[PDB]
Amino acid sequence: TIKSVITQGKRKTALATCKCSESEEMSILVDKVPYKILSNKLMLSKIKEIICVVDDVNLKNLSFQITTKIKEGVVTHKKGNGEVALAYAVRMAFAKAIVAYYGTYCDEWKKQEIKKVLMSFDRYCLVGDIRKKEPKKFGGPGARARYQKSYR
Amino acid sequence: DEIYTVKTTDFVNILKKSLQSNTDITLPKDHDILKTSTGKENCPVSDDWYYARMAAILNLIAKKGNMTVEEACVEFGNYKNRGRRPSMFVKADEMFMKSIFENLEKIGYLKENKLTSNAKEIIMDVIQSLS
Amino acid sequence: SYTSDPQELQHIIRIFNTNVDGTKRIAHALCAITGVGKRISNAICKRVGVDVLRRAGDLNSDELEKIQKAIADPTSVGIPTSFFNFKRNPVDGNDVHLVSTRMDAEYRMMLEKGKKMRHVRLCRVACGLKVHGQRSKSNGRHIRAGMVFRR
Amino acid sequence: VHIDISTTNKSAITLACEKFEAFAENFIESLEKEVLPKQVGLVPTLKTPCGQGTKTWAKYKIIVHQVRYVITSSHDQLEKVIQFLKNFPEININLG
Amino acid sequence: ADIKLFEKYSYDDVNCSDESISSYINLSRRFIIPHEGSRAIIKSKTKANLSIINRFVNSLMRNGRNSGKKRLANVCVEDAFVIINCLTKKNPLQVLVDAIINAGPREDTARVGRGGSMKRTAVDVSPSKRVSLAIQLLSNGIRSSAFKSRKSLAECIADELNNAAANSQNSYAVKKREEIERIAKSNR
Amino acid sequence: ALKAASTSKKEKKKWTEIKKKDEARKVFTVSDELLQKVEKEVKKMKIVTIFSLGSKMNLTLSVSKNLLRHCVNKGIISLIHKSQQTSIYGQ
Amino acid sequence: EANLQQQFYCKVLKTADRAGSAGALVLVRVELLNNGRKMNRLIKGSVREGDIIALLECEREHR
RNA sequence: CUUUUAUUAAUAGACAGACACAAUCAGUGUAGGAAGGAAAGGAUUAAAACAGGUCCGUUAUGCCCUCAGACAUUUUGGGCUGCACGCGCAAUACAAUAGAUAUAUAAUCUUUAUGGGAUAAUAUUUUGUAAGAGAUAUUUGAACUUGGAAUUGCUAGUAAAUUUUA
Ligand SMILES: [Mg+2]
Ligand SMILES: [Mg+2]
Ligand SMILES: [Mg+2]
Ligand SMILES: [Mg+2]
Ligand SMILES: [Mg+2]
Repeated sequence: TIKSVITQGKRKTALATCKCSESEEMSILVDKVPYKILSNKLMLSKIKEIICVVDDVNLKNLSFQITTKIKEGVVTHKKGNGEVALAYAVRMAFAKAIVAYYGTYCDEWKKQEIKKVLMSFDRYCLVGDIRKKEPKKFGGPGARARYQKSYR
Repeated sequence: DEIYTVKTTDFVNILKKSLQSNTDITLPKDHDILKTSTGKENCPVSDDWYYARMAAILNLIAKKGNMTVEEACVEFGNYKNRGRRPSMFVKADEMFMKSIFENLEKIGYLKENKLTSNAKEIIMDVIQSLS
Repeated sequence: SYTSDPQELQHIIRIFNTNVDGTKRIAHALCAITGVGKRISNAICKRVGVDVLRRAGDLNSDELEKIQKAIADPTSVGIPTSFFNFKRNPVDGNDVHLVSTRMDAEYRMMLEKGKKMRHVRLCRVACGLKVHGQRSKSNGRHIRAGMVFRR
Repeated sequence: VHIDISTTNKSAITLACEKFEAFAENFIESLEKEVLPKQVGLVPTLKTPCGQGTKTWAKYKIIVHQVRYVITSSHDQLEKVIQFLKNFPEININLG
Repeated sequence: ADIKLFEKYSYDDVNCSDESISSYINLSRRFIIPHEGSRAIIKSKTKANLSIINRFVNSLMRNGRNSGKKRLANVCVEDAFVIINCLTKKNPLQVLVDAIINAGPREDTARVGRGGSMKRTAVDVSPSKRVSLAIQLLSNGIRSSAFKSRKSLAECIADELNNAAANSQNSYAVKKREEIERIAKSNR
Repeated sequence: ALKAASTSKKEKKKWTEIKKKDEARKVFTVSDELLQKVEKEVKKMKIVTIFSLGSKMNLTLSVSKNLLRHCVNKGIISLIHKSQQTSIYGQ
Repeated sequence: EANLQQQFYCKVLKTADRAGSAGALVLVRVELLNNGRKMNRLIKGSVREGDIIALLECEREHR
């Protein structure tokens, strides 16, 4: 049968949902686009980070397909809105499916081997962040910014 | 739906020459000297834009399910200054895209909301032409 | 050998009794004259057919005569009437665009007729009060608020 | 037969559940439970009835809990339960 | 296959010649594009584990009209380093570490007192304070030389780091280090 | 009777030097000798850009763009890097 | 490269206390790596134990 | 009470727990963890004081004043917005780390006042019983090239910049 794992990794408002599947050619698809022709180079460079720290021999014959999302509530007609935030989401969720496939249908002693390498590389590639926008309080324009007062 | 496999700027750069050489389209009377919308400042610097925009709109209807006239104006909006106060978002002009929507139904590349089979075999030459 | 740049140019040109001059493009150098702005300067040259990216120092005198007729007679070359300043003017009733010497002489003549009629919106323009809905409490103290021209 | 529960406090909508789940599911027909997220009204208001002191604001609120049942049954099997399981503070508008 | 700088240069083949500064000089973090996303590295009392390339681009987005832009910083640093590579036939990272060392001030004075009777005393500088003072000097002469001139931002970065590393004294931060090392000497 | 301080509106006016004197003009046209001198010097120079040659031959930058474009139409130098900010001509 | 010959190499032992006009300077005990010595001197920036400090003059003293 | 990890969606999960730093109470450093030191941010809130503000919110009120072209109430126009001038809080700017155009890195232009938008004219038009009120086309295009003495806020997703509903 076709073995498939699906893992999610998310940020402040971004969502990522990869799917691993077994094919003879190593391929990575982001919105049905090959990754080598991506325009957002920051999204390309973070995937280029994980492709080199673990060997391409270990990632020999697998297929990954990646869909993105931004949660509702805000509407933006501007360009360049969700560039960095989505790139950290797909950097997180893609690294999840690698160790996911090696744990279920592969040998278990190889699973913790590459897991130690990336955790020595970055602990926060596999876990989400906590930092968000702090809410605004009254009496000022921002979170900690207070309005300028004057007495004379 | 293999339009994702190629870029966007090269898909327009080849297809716009044949969209000129078809010579089956009507054009507005003063499309050489006008603004594209009220949000824009000046006329475009390119000598041709009525054909290159028609190559650009064929990307979106091919990658999506259905494309109406109102959805076209929102993707080409502008952020213009209103003065000392901060800016505001405007939409594109509904009259220019109306003739653009009319020309492709006058040719026969699209019907009521989807595309025809005739424009599909045109695009399939183009993707193998670049690669 | 090399033709992307002209051999020699000229500096100062005399057109409609103003000194349009410089090694500027024909779109920017024609913006020196009042009555002609940056929208209408590009709009006239596309009808005459001279390219915008041509410096005005190198130009043929036969091309100059079309320029003198086009600005004088704008309805002949094929300009639509929406580009004019006096669209349906009160003094005449037909569409005409203003050029400097008739432009100032028409504007002040409109100001004199409001003095005899005592038009309260019009006479505040002459002394320099703000005719629109502005509030004059704490703004515009030393300045004047009439009609203003450069130099 | 879409039937809903709309309340103002949590404790009233809880005791109506285990009374209804034993009586309706185990006896005659099947059902579906569906809880909707809460809806909050916000009236930010200024505190003092004057414009003298330091200007402070207050936010008032009112919360509505929504739990809906989707049942398809025979005619009198649901309507006997309306007369039997009518609880005191809660509203239960039934749409047959 | 190892991580490279821009897939064109290498984090290796560079070395810090100064012994005192080499502890806080970091080379361990490798980035194809210098970007940080860890909460743990940020919230820390210590500043030893911070990438120098990450610290260098943060001195670019300086003024309030220009704050909040890392994309515009990453373009002009790429067009900078390619000119330094071909002109010198060196690793462009190698001229970078020689730029920090030479423009770094050695010792500075401290003013305690008030009025016409004011005591001046000459003290030394910690290596953590020497690095942070050196980066702030270099970005200032860049923003002065490229403010109202036809030099792009990519051009002014290149000849700044070449003149400061070569001790050619026509750069900005070497002239400013000249007087402050003189002031602390005569005050002693 | 602590402190009595008063200021005027005469202090808020700025003082500025009048003007800096005008500079002589650059050249905007190409000569036949200017055609020759750019091609011999560029073949010596490794990395060439727009501001570099106008700072040598006193040329404005608008006419220097075509002099770089005409040179790359010959097999002398080649554009080695291009972005939206700055293009780099090299060998 | 001529600025590299002026440095002398020395290692801090421990921190004593803070002293300054606003409490911005610190006093430290430092020994030379060339010869066995013990010096007390004020330094501006913040230090931890085990640092190596670059200094021009090695002969001046505190108190 | 809100956000965060999990899962039967209403329940778990953190305690300074662990090790080290000579005592109790503590404080600091490393390690595991979604979260480590009040987990992050709010809301509620002692005694007591001020001749602090509020009779122009009240069918809350004492005294005083006024009694039918009323010091009541209704209708039509004009005001609260005026113009020599001093002050406080704010929005755009003084430009290549930029502007116009665009396929948003296709390509091209401006290489110093094409930066900047006040003021004003002509023409089409929205709401309203009623426009010196809002919107559109073209033209006119001010000061302004980083600001004297002095002074306000700010320690992490904080300041700063750009967007977004009621
Ligand atoms: Mg009082
Ligand atoms: Mg009355
Ligand atoms: Mg009354
Ligand atoms: Mg505001
Ligand atoms: Mg402008």
